[PDB]
Amino acid sequence: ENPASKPTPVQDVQGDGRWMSLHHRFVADSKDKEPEVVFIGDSLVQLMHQSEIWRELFSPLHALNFGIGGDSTQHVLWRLENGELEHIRPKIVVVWVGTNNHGHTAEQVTGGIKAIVQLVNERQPQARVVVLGLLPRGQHPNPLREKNRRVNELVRAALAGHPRAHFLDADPGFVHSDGTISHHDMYDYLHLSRLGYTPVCRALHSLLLRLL
Repeated sequence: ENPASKPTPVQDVQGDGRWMSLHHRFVADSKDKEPEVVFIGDSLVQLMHQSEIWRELFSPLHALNFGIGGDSTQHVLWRLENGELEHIRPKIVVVWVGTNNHGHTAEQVTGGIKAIVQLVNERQPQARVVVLGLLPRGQHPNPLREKNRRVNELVRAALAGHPRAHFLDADPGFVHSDGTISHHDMYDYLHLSRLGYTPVCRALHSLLLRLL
């Protein structure tokens, strides 16, 4: 069926086993901690923890960050089903993944995200789910901008009538009038700089504060 919603771990074709190492760390974190909020997704989530905005806006909320660079929807789904949602009872799970699903249509990526929300609703039914919209990327207009926008429209429409799932477009307007993204916001036109993270995290923090 939909490869975006078929749970699968990242196969190690390099040899150092770092993906499974991260997964195991997160499992241990869930086993030993009692977060009120769990963040899971790709490098947008992962690198948020590395910024000094984390220990500022998010640490006081009692949170765990399970972001892994390069993850697609199916990888996040597999992680959630294989230990990372065990031994905890968070009030909120934040999801940010989908921009890495290369080779999957926007419809498929949307199905991947919906699979993740459904899994969380099953395993942690008391939890509210926040899904962040996929960010634009590339220095100039390109097909991935359109893909990610289309995903955001389909995802938004899917969660509209789901009153415990909240769609948050955290994009302050990275794409300028001339169709460009500034390296000041995204140093490689994909990953957020400290400056690009500010308005993103500000928007997320507000929503988390409202819901909490």
